[PDB]
Amino acid sequence: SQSRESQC
Amino acid sequence: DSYLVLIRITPDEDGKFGFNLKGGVDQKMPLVVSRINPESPADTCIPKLNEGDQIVLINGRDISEHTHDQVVMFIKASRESHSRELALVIRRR
Ligand SMILES: [Br-]
Repeated sequence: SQSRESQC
Repeated sequence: DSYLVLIRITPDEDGKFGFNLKGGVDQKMPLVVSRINPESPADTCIPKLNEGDQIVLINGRDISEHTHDQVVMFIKASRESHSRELALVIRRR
């Protein structure tokens, strides 16, 4: 996927 | 115009800074803050991080040509540090 969202 | 803000964040007890990121050179979308978790370290430092902030530098590193997964690792790496502090230079509209 080119719409990744990651929690930091 | 747009402007740059330097933001310094120390992670919480779980090692989390309290923000989400989207983008990266593999995502064909600039690296950008997509969430600020209310009352997290990223929300309570001064100056604070804002949703929509464009990430320019991570601990001095220009990340314009790095992948999503790379920059997540760079952020996690700042916890294993001198001051445990993450320094984000961001661009704000
Ligand atoms: Br502020």
